[PDB]
Amino acid sequence: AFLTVERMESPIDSADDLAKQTKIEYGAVEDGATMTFFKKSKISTYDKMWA
Amino acid sequence: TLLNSFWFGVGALMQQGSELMPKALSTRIVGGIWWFFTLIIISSYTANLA
Ligand SMILES: C=C(C)[C@H]1CN[C@H](C(=O)O)[C@H]1CC(=O)O
Repeated sequence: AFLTVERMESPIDSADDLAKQTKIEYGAVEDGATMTFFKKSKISTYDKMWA
Repeated sequence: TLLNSFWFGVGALMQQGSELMPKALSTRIVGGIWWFFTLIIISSYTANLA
């Protein structure tokens, strides 16, 4: 178990893993099409990421 | 001899004890640290073999 068990993976792996884990802080750029994307989308995660 | 010294090193590498277990503490430390070498080499082999 101390030679091959696993690699220490990142706590986040996707968009919804940021949607739950409030320890890892978000981020985007002001005046951007990424910020505008979360401002104007509503599908169950990307409003929560803009919340 | 040089034949019997290499039959200690191959013997203690394969976990099969030989006929010539050393006396004379200076050679028991050589025999004792080659036992701990081949203990770790085999137990790392058979734990990674799966
Ligand atoms: C560097 C910035 C603000 C620009 C670069 N092109 C994108 C754009 O022009 O919309 C932006 C990146 C982003 O939206 O994250």
